[PDB]
Amino acid sequence: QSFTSIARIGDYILKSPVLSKLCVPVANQFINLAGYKKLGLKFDDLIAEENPIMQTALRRLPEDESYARAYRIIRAHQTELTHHLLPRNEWIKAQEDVPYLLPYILEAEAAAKEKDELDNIEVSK
Amino acid sequence: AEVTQLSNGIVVATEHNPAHTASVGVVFGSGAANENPYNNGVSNLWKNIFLSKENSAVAAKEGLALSSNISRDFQSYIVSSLPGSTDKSLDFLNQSFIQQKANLLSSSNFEATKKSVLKQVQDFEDNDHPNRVLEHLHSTAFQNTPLSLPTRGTLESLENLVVADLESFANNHFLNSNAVVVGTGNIKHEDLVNSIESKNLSLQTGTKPVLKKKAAFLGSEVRLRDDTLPKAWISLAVEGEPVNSPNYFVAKLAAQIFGSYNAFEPASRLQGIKLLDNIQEYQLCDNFNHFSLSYKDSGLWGFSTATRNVTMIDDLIHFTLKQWNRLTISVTDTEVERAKSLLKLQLGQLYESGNPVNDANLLGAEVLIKGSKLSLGEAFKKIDAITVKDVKAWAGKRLWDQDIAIAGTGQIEGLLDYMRIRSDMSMMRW
Amino acid sequence: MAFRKSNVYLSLVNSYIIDSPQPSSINYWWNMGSLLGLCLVIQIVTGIFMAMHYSSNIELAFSSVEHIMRDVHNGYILRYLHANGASFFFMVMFMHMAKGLYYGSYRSPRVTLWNVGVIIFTLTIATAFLGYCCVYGQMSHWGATVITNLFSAIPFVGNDIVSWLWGGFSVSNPTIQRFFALHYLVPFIIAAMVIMHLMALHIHGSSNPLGITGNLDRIPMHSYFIFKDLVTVFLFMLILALFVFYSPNTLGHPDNYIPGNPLVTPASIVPEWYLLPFYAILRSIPDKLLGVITMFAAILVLLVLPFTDRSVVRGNTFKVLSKFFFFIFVFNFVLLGQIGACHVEVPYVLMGQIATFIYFAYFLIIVPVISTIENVLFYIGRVNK
Amino acid sequence: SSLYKTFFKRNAVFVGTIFAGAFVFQTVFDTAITSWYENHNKGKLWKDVKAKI
Amino acid sequence: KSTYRTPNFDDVLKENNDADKGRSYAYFMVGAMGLLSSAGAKSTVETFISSMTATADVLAMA
Ligand code: HEC
Ligand code: HEC
Ligand SMILES: C/C=C(C)/C=C/C=C/C(OC)[C@@H](C)[C@H](OC)[C@@H](C)CCc1oc2c(O)c(OC)cc(OC)c2c(=O)c1C
Repeated sequence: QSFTSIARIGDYILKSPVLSKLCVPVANQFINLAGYKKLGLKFDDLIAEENPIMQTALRRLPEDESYARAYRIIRAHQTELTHHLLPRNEWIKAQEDVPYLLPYILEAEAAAKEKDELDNIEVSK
Repeated sequence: AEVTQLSNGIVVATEHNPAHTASVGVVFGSGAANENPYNNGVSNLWKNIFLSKENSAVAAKEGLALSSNISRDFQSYIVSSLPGSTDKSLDFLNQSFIQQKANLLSSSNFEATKKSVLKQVQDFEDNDHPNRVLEHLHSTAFQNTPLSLPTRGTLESLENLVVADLESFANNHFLNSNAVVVGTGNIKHEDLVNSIESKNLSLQTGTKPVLKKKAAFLGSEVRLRDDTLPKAWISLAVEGEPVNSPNYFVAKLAAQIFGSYNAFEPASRLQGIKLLDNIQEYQLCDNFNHFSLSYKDSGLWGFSTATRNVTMIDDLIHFTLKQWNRLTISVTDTEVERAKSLLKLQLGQLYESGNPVNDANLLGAEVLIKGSKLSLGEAFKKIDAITVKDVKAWAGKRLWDQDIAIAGTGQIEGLLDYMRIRSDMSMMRW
Repeated sequence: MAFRKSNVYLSLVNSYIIDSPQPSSINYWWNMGSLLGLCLVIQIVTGIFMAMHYSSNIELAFSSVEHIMRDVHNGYILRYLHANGASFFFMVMFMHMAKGLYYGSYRSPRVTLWNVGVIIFTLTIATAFLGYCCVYGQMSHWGATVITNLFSAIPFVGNDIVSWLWGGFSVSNPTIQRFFALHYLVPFIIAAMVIMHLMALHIHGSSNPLGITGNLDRIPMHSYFIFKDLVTVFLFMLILALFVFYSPNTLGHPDNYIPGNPLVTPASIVPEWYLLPFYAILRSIPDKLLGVITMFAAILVLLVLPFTDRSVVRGNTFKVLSKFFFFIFVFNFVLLGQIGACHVEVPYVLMGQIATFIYFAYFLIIVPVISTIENVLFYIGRVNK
Repeated sequence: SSLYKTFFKRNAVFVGTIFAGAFVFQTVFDTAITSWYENHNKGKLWKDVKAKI
Repeated sequence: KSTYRTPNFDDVLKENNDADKGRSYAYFMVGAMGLLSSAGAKSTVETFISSMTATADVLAMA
């Protein structure tokens, strides 16, 4: 599933006051139960990168963010292999769990989608 | 638009467009295709003495510009000047092809021109790899035939030539029935045709040039391997179409479908060319370009290319030739329509440039073969007329399962055996 | 350059078992792979040794097996090892399959890896059934019968394929002798199929429990995973020994100690424990043809997984709704196998049908529906645009 | 040859055309051999000794 | 020796009057080879397969 599609459906739930109040709480709850935060990782880190779009995005992701992501991941494996979680004060906080990679992806998907369209545009005289 | 043409004792053709300059010249219907394997380059020599320092200083004082060009089917001698000095041109041209046809051919001027075209032709064979290969494609494609002789001439035949050869050739070739005087710039048709009808004479009238043996295409290859070169320049084509052929434009359009490309230009990479998706993943080449070379009796349809990815040369070939396969079985409408638009554009930039000598070399060319010039408008008309069904019929005749001619120099170790390449000219089917 | 690296044969051994870069975090579920390798060896070695005493001739078949038990030195150890080694092969195979199914190993670039694995599953089940026939006990004969007849379901050529396989009017000498022949052959194919599974593994490496990339922190296969693997190897042998020596027949069926008889199918006929879930799925469809199509489908449906899992992240480690529904599938699978050992009686038939639905509905409905929801859930839970 | 250009028109024989032809052959070719063989051995065959009975 | 001076192939180059001769001969050969091979394959396959079908001694009609 495309992030273009995820954000299309997500924003729509977010933008409606009715759906918003009924979903987001369940959402934050589902997120706390997942637990990646207790392993010091932002959800964007969890996105699978073995595909061109993600490679394109990670390539385009500015240094500071990349080196940090690198640390976060290395840190997670080390923690995971020890069968512990990090000390609570190291847990990625709510306002830290920011979708940093998301825009680069959305842009990369956008670019890809267009090329595909322009590669099959039919002509009508 | 324009394009007028009337015969008198010779044949005059012009096309004037109020520009900035006026150019007049004589185009002879014989070039390298009319040379012999042993006097090859006799024409590059004629061109070079015509542009001689002695002969150039003359027309210079008068304020004229000298420009010559050697080809396969024909060759020309053109003079450019200001719009009103059209007479000044006529004097110099008629002076160089009637009176001074005893001079110029003077030793120490010929011995100097001989050394010029020698350190010139050698320089080309030593450094202009892409075109040297392009010239060798003809050498092998048309081997043992008129079209197989190089314009600049061989490096051996060149050093054996003498003033006697220049004269000899010139006599059987620089005739009247084998010449057409061209005027391009802004001088009226009636302003030159009259200025020409002034000075009478004939000069060997009634004589026709020697005939020969119709050029032919043969499946072959010449591999000029040189591991010391940094790249690998290779050229590959099939028997193409000749000028004034029912498919003169269908063929030209096909080449445009794959067009040309230059890995280093951002804009060249974004082109609407299907083959591009394959070539860019591993950078299979630095540039390639498709052509549809048309000559009097034959032609060459294919592409030239340069790459540094010497380990993946077989993929460059494979992807390319498999793309060509499409022209017979699956070429699309939007591929054709793009081709048209781009062909009309690049064809336009040729026929209507800001250079009279250019219009001249193109004018003399057609009136010498078809006795008339086809107006760009008529062109666009025939081009827009081409359908997919047409492009497919042509591909099935000229491309699908047909022999090819290969030429290459540099690091071509990776270029596979003829048969492999020859096999990608088709595709498996039930 | 070192030798283990430069030699044509050791470099292979080297890049696969010594220098191979592994993700530091991989848990013990990653130990199932080598266990299967061991299993393949145990089966093959034990088999060839037993084969020196076996007689495929239908009149001699059952007795040659007893001759192995009663006269061959350690013959019983050979037989009990082969037979139990066969069940462990499946207990492990199932775990190996499950781990992957959980951690989304069938995804991303590892599909071909997963697809090869599915073939090995179909082949192993086949090899196993061919070998079970060689004892020619009651279960043997009837297993031989029913299974070959599975093909009589094919519309036109049906019966012809069946009698072709039998090589006679029914399951007789020709059947048992060609079945041994084939039981010997397939293992070597499985072995080949394994090297491909390995080649497909080797280009991308193993995944890991986090389901993310392991490129940032690698540790060589040697002296870590060679020793970690040893732990499970021993643990594995310890439990297999407990069965082979102290409870050799618990995993079997008593009917197989009675020589096969063509005129009497025992009222106690039940498939091998590892085939039960599939047996159950077939029984749950009251149509002959649909019964076999559905059963074969239940195996082929695993190929669908890389397309129905719409999640944007790999594995179940961080998915609440997926971890839940995963176990619902696991237990459902066990219930399926339980219904199989049961009779075709009132509450069980309907149960079998509800579960069959669930089984298929897992790969086709739940996973895609659930993962899409989780993708959205993951998004809205932190986006404040 | 012009016989090839009428049937297949300068295109190699298609894989489907090959198989199709392959079947025809099987039967045609076989009967031919079987016949030549039976005839050559006339008087020795069972069909022949069965008639003298 | 100049590279534009192509060697002599007049010992092998066919004097064309029937341009598609080499092609017509090759393709027939190739196609003919293909014909006989499918037949031979079909034949080999059938031999092995049919060696599994019921043996003479077991067709005992009781
Ligand atoms: C010839 C080599 C040989 C190979 C290789 C072999 N087997 Fe066997 N297998 C036998 C023989 C002989 C028997 C009959 C004696 C017996 O029952 O152990 C047998 C019997 C069996 C049985 C019947 C169980 C029982 O009642 O003993 C199973 C199941 C089995 N094999 C599974 C396998 C599997 C699974 C593999 C491979 C992964 C395999 N075999 C490979 C020779 C082999
Ligand atoms: C239905 C699928 C499937 C079957 C059956 C299967 N494999 Fe795998 N195997 C996988 C996949 C997928 C992976 C990659 C999992 C990962 O590392 O994330 C894998 C990985 C492995 C590994 C690496 C260690 C591990 O457990 O991750 C080995 C070795 C291996 N398999 C061996 C085998 C052998 C030997 C057999 C059977 C004789 C077998 N596999 C059957 C799916 C399968
Ligand atoms: C040479 C090879 C040949 C001819 C064919 C082999 C291939 C077939 C298989 O797949 C590989 C096959 C093993 C199948 O797979 C769908 C398994 C899940 C088995 C399913 C199976 O087992 C039974 C069994 O064991 C029994 O024991 C007494 C009895 C049985 O009913 C009485 C069954 C049964 O009713 C079914 C459906």
